[PDB]
Amino acid sequence: SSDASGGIILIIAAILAMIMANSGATSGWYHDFLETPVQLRVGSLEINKNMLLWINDALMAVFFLLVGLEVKRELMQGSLASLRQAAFPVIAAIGGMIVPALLYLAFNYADPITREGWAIPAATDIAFALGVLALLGSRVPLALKIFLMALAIIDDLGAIIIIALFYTNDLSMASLGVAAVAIAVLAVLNLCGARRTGVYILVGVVLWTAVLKSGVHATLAGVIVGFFIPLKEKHGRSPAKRLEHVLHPWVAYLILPLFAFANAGVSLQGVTLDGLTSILPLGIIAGLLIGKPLGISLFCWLALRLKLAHLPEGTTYQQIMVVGILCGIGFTMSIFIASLAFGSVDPELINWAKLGILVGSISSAVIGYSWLRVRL
Repeated sequence: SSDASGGIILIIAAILAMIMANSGATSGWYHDFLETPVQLRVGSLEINKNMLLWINDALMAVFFLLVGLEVKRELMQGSLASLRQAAFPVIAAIGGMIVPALLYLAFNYADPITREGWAIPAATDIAFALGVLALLGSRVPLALKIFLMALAIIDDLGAIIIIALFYTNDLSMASLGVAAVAIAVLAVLNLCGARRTGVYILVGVVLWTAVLKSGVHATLAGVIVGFFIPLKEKHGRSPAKRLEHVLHPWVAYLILPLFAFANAGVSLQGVTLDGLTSILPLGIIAGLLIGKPLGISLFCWLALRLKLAHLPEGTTYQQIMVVGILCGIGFTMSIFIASLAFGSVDPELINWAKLGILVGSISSAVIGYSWLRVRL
């Protein structure tokens, strides 16, 4: 219905971006504002960081809040509560984020890219992956869809975490502390049984503001909240279930899209960089431009290597391998994980990663779409 009305209004953004980016008439204002200093200060605390940076810490924070919510749900209720319903998707994604890496990483065991591999081609645009799957009538899914979504999250929410530990936490003494009292309140707050979901959010923004010197952390705060916001329908209704529902449209229509308008505007012109000028380029491009379509050759080795005692789940047999093809469109999710990887560190080769994870992305969005149209 409206589960694919976003994938379109999303791609529209990406396009609108490029246009803006290479326009020459706008390529100026765009890149200009998108990287201006912006100091925000509330009373005595002064926070200074670049436009984009704020925007992303804000957007992916909200986005991952919703992700947090859902992963809790699936973990405590539906699609993943039992170590029986889990086993497959977990084994499916724990693969889904080690083959792409160990393909790209081993494609680039060189230097200021070693950090790049570790992820980038891991995240799958869980928003786009279900978008292209919806343009397909309605027969076959309803158990296939609720499956894909187990990877995307596990793989994405995975990376974000692996990356939070890999980093030498800028343990700003104070902040790290506030983050604790806040993260503590969140608990006592859930313990004493508070369902006034308004609170939880504000504490969160505090926690978020605290860990605000390391993106990946502010992002994680979202998740941390979506994790504490009450779930048991004990009340008579669930505060989380409600929130997750009002947020859904907004993220898929405003956020996700908006986020894509800020990061997908990759500049190709100037240096049109002909064909091989892209693939040719070290892994940074080919590596992650392939770590993605060749990131399917993982389930079909990890999800299939499950001929030991792990059921498909009223699936569609070999029609599962077409799913693992779509988890090759890390689109925005990667673009994000890419900014995390570079963005503030050597960021000129970031316009490359964008291209790579954009080519490899589309060239896996149809090379996986059609195959799954003739199936029915």
